[PDB]
Amino acid sequence: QKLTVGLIGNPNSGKTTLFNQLTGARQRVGNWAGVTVERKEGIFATTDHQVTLVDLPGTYSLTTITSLDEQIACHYILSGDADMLINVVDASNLERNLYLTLQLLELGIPCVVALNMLDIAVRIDIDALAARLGCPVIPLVSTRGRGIEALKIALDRHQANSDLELVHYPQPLLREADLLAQQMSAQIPPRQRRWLGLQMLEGDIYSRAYAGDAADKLDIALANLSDEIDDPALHIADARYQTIAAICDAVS
Amino acid sequence: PLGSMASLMEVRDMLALQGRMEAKQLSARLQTPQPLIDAMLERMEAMGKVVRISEQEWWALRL
Ligand code: NI
Ligand code: NI
Ligand code: NI
Repeated sequence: QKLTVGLIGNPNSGKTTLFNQLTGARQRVGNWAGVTVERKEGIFATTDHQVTLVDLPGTYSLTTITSLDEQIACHYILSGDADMLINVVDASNLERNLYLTLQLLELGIPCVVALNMLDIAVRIDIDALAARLGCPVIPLVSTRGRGIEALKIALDRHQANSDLELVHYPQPLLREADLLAQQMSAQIPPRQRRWLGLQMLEGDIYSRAYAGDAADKLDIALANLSDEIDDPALHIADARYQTIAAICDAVS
Repeated sequence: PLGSMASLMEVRDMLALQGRMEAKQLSARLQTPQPLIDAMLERMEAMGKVVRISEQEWWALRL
């Protein structure tokens, strides 16, 4: 019966408000082991589960190029402590918010998007967005606190995201990312190894540390691309913004 | 190349050529919606590729 859920989103996206709405008085504050940043946790029930809700610090992405936020969030997500995530998104700023969303969905951890500030926003076809992402999209009008039940329902029912190829990256980058992924320990699931490879090429200082036996293989990866791609990192970010644009266009 | 639109590279190249530009200029010259442009700039900024200038908004290349 226990389910651990991580709560993540961009800063100023209504993440704290949603955190309060779900837990109320059942909150405990501490710190992320080994650092000073506060770590807030809460408890609540669904009509199947006893949920432990871990608040992750507001973050624009999972890439660490001095903020610990991207690092903490990324480290926590990679640890496997959470069975699933609630990604809080500001409907009035999908162009900025979906970068984090895409990074999470590509990584493959089960997700439920809590679509916020739907009134502050443009009109969004919620179902199309759900289809484009491969995961549920639950609308919330927080000022009123509605949809919390739909969100709970989703937590009990959602098991795995639709297996979609969301982003189109240049062949060379995928080639090298897989080369890197082959050097990472087998305790890291296949899909996450490929993801870490791309994060390394993107310039993520942490994913590189987390990849151990490959950290020192990135220079040869960059040299192997010196022949084809000029700025690897810019290409990976660009590739992601290509689908963000496609998605935003198709649903807004 | 997905689509036929704004490439972060395109934004880079453009700025490399013009030295500095207002975000609105980029949105017109590149035929890409302003919110998309704004988000792309911030991303490149966070990566340390472009720099924002206070003078309103000038965007140019470097750390
Ligand atoms: Ni369960
Ligand atoms: Ni750890
Ligand atoms: Ni290229």
